[PDB]
Amino acid sequence: NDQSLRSSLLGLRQLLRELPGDEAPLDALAETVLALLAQYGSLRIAGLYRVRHDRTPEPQPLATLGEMPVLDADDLLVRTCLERGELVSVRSALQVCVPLVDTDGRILALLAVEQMPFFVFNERTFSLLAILAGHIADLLQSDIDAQRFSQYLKRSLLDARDHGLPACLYAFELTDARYGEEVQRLLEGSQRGLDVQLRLRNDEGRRVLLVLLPLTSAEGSQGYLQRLRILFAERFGQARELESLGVRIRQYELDAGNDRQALGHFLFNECGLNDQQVAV
Amino acid sequence: NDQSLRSSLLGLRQLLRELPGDEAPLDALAETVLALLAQYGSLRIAGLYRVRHDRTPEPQPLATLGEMPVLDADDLLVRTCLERGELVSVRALQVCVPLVDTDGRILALLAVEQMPFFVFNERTFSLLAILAGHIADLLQDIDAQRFSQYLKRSLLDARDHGLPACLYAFELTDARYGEEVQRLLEGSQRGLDVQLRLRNDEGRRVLLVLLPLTSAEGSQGYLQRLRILFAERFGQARELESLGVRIRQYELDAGNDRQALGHFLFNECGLNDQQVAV
Amino acid sequence: NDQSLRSSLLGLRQLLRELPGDEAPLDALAETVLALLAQYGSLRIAGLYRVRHDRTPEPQPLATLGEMPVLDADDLLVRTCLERGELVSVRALQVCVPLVDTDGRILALLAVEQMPFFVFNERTFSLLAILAGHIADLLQDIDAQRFSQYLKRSLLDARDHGLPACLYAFELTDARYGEEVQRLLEGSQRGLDVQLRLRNDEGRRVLLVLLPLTSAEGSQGYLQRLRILFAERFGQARELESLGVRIRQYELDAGNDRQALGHFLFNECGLNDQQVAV
Amino acid sequence: NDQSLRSSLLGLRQLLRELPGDEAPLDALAETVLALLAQYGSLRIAGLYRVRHDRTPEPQPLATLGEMPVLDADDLLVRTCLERGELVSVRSALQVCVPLVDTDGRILALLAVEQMPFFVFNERTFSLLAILAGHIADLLQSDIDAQRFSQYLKRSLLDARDHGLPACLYAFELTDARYGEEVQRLLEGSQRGLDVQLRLRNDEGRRVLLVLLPLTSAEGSQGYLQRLRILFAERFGQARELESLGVRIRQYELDAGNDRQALGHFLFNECGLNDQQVAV
Ligand SMILES: [Mg+2]
Ligand SMILES: [Mg+2]
Ligand SMILES: [Mg+2]
Ligand SMILES: [Mg+2]
Ligand SMILES: [Mg+2]
Ligand SMILES: [Mg+2]
Ligand SMILES: [Mg+2]
Ligand SMILES: [Mg+2]
Ligand SMILES: [Mg+2]
Ligand SMILES: [Mg+2]
Ligand SMILES: [Mg+2]
Ligand SMILES: [Mg+2]
Ligand SMILES: [Mg+2]
Ligand SMILES: [Mg+2]
Ligand SMILES: [Mg+2]
Ligand SMILES: [Mg+2]
Ligand SMILES: [Mg+2]
Ligand SMILES: [Mg+2]
Ligand SMILES: [Mg+2]
Ligand SMILES: [Mg+2]
Ligand SMILES: [Mg+2]
Ligand SMILES: [Mg+2]
Ligand SMILES: [Mg+2]
Ligand SMILES: [Mg+2]
Ligand SMILES: [Mg+2]
Ligand SMILES: [Mg+2]
Ligand SMILES: [Mg+2]
Ligand SMILES: [Mg+2]
Ligand SMILES: [Mg+2]
Ligand SMILES: [Mg+2]
Ligand SMILES: [Mg+2]
Ligand SMILES: [Mg+2]
Ligand SMILES: [Mg+2]
Ligand SMILES: [Mg+2]
Ligand SMILES: [Mg+2]
Ligand SMILES: [Mg+2]
Ligand SMILES: [Mg+2]
Ligand SMILES: [Mg+2]
Ligand SMILES: [Mg+2]
Ligand SMILES: [Mg+2]
Repeated sequence: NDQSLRSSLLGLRQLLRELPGDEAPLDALAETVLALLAQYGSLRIAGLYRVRHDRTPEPQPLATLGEMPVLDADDLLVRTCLERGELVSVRSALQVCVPLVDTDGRILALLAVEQMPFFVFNERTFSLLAILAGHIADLLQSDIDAQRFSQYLKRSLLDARDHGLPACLYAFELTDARYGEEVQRLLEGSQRGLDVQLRLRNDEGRRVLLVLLPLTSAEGSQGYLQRLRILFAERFGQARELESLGVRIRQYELDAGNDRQALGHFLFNECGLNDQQVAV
Repeated sequence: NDQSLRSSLLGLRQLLRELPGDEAPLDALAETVLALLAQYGSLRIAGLYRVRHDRTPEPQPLATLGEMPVLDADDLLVRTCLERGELVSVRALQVCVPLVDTDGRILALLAVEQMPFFVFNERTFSLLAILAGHIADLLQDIDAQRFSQYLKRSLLDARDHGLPACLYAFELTDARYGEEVQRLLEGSQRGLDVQLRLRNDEGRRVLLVLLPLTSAEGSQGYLQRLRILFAERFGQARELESLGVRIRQYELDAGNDRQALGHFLFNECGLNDQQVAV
Repeated sequence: NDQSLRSSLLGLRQLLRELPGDEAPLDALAETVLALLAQYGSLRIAGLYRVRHDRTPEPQPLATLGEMPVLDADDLLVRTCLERGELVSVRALQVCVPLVDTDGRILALLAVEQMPFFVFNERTFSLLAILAGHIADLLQDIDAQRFSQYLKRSLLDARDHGLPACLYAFELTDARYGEEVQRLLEGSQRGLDVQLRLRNDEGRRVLLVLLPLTSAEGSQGYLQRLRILFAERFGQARELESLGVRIRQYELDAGNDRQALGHFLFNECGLNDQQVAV
Repeated sequence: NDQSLRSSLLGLRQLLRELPGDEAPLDALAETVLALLAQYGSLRIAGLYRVRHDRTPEPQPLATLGEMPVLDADDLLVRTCLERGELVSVRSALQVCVPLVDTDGRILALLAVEQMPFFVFNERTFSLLAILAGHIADLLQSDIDAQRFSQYLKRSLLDARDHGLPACLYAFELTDARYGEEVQRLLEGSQRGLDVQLRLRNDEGRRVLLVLLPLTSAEGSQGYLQRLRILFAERFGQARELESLGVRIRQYELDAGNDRQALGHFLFNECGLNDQQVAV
């Protein structure tokens, strides 16, 4: 399936890591950020603007696309976007404004779109742009904590709503104290891409590894479980399966149909975790 | 300073490194590869097709976008494309973009049935072809051969598309530091950078470092990283020249005369054509 | 676990790296070289002499310890020493120790007029010769040749003196990680360790790493450093085998049969005798 | 001249840097430390012992040489050595005891010598052993501060007394504000081996670089100044000398004849520094 989004973010994540510490990342990566948003939105004319502490934009663009006019801070789209911290569209001398907002609610920057074609001017594309902008904002703010894990969860919740993209959450319960340490080792070993992991003990005292796969469909997670069973068979041979080593696999999909209510049930009732271990 | 292409390729390289080795890369990444091309061309209807060893396309698509009609392998645009190993446009389909590596093997075919008028131009065709060519390379003396293939790619990017690359040649003249300094230099490598260790005709260590999709100016980040790594090992006070490091730079751009690069590598750096192909 | 010899050589290597290139190394370090030998033999009266291209010693000493008498080049101990290229003792002088590199070129001569009875034995002669041989090397395909010279040294240390060395062969089987992992492995190199990048007969990256004056057991520090560097890049969770790294170990000791090392390099590692000499 | 001592310490310094952080350095390098002391003292029978917080030795040796007898904590040499923190000799069932003592006065370890030959049983060799033991103790305690610099100075003072080895102290005064920044850059560049450097401003407001060459004779420093003039001619050509760029070279030798009294005069009166900049 189409993993261009994860791929784009992994690539950008690598770029950020290669940055010389001299210069704010928003400034260094401005043109790249705008280009990525333009690629995802099929944008024709747009600008990328720093947003100040007072939630107003700096009108001198960090980067522009096409013949972008001077930014008008009185524009209704600009004002509604920055006041509410949400994507806004005419669906104003602009067509859509997308804020780059981190999970703490802080607006780092603003994408103002002057022109984008009718065939991408819709809630599906708007959602993609919003997801990409929020994930970029998260990356810009970055330099196994339960605290951090909870933030990644929050982002995936934001991703999942509306025309938004789902995420998958695995809970590997190590019910057999004999093969517990071993199996946990295999599991952490298998992190790849954007996987995020957290080690906990459930209410039975058993080791539980939570694995969040952001921006991952059911099809994408089925594949994840298969890479896993592959590795399992690499250390332990084909004879034995994960389930034979006392591993209980629980799965929850973050999608449009559910939200924080169902996420808590899964974690606190099905997984035997508590509100103090993971913050929903 | 727009690094989106480099960033897209870096993401792809990571997806590749971390897939199970049971599925051929083209097949596992098809939908992803088509999505990326579609973004670069604002494509609306298109298909991605495997090309066989004999420059014929398999009929059944690896991925499609929009209501893509059945591919007609006898299509004028298709045949001319696969015959030339090059992007062809109508200046039934609108554009064909082959995915061809630096050796000329066609891995796949992008068949475009519909894209908007406002992107139906050479600047856009250029981008599609560059992206296609770098994807093909990702999907495809061993070390010297690899380096020369990548060098060839950057020569294409530059002459065919006006996209820059930067080549550094580091000569290490002090045998007392050469080994260690060489390894430090190598540690400066960014994601898509490629490098080659050599001995020149004076017996000296030479490191060639190619920065694709990078201008002489935009390679200042690379150099800064390099000066940081050195300063960590030897202190911020010690100069690279005191360690016997000579630095030479060569920017790849459509501008150079066609003998310059050969002059730089063979005549200035004292290398030969069993070490690097130009 | 006594690393004093390695530490003495490391200090010498640094003195060398940081002298101005106007003075020949033997001459600038003479007093230092004699002091070190004198320590290893509890020498009381001795001289250090340059040996000419024709295996004759220059009469005037580079350095002396105690009331060293004029050197008689016709001295039985001197001639036999320089003729053999080996340490000779009286079992006018007591011991002659040549400084000879792995190619058999005699750089210098240690002439001992007096040392105590309690150190006049093979165990001591052994140490003097090992020290002398490693100093000579410091004072003296280019990379493959260098590596094979060092390999030869460690074979001498082991067979002539019962001093251990350890050889690791790392084969990188996953092309997706090979380049990066190779560089990480190379970063594990300690002061006097020597290493060589190769491609085996299956086309795979191979890193050979020699740890002189190091036992299989005492090479655990090296491995630990290696596992720390990997854990920094890939996390403490990721296994080297998951990155396609195969590790083989070969301990150099007087014990192996004389065909083992050749079997290990050529037959097990798939290398050839243009890549490594055994 | 004979730089075996500096060489030994540079080598040991490199060994310590190669150590995996897992294990106290005294424990990891014990055999090497004992071997180095044995090499410098021509020792025949000896042991290396940890010294505890209470200034008593742990009788189980970290390392031994020859047929070393059990350590007797009642031995007069052992007791006098540890009580005074100084080398002691019969010049007791032992012949000499050398404490490994850092500049803060802390005894890390003890070298007990059962047998060493008459031809090294003398104050010259005793001094060498003491210097080596103190320098090793300093290295064991290590993980441009004026505070650190002052410690290095103190060690060289300790080194210089009695049958001890001298050190040289350079003070490069940059009298010409035109070529000041440039020349200072060259000077810091030239640190090699055990050089220790400190940047200060003197009482005229001029940049002054202090350079301490530990365990360095006058002959050894003459060579240092020549490496320097060589580098100077590398950046600035042969035409101009250091002195033409406003560099005033002051020199003081730490030797047996002087001590802290003369060191202060040089620093505070000839160099125009003060007691607050460097602590003598
Ligand atoms: Mg993109
Ligand atoms: Mg107004
Ligand atoms: Mg409008
Ligand atoms: Mg619980
Ligand atoms: Mg659901
Ligand atoms: Mg770029
Ligand atoms: Mg990508
Ligand atoms: Mg396959
Ligand atoms: Mg096909
Ligand atoms: Mg499809
Ligand atoms: Mg190397
Ligand atoms: Mg590099
Ligand atoms: Mg790197
Ligand atoms: Mg570019
Ligand atoms: Mg770049
Ligand atoms: Mg950069
Ligand atoms: Mg760099
Ligand atoms: Mg720079
Ligand atoms: Mg060119
Ligand atoms: Mg070639
Ligand atoms: Mg050793
Ligand atoms: Mg030494
Ligand atoms: Mg010379
Ligand atoms: Mg001579
Ligand atoms: Mg002499
Ligand atoms: Mg490399
Ligand atoms: Mg290594
Ligand atoms: Mg290293
Ligand atoms: Mg050894
Ligand atoms: Mg060792
Ligand atoms: Mg070690
Ligand atoms: Mg290591
Ligand atoms: Mg280990
Ligand atoms: Mg052997
Ligand atoms: Mg060879
Ligand atoms: Mg020694
Ligand atoms: Mg008592
Ligand atoms: Mg006694
Ligand atoms: Mg002052
Ligand atoms: Mg004096």
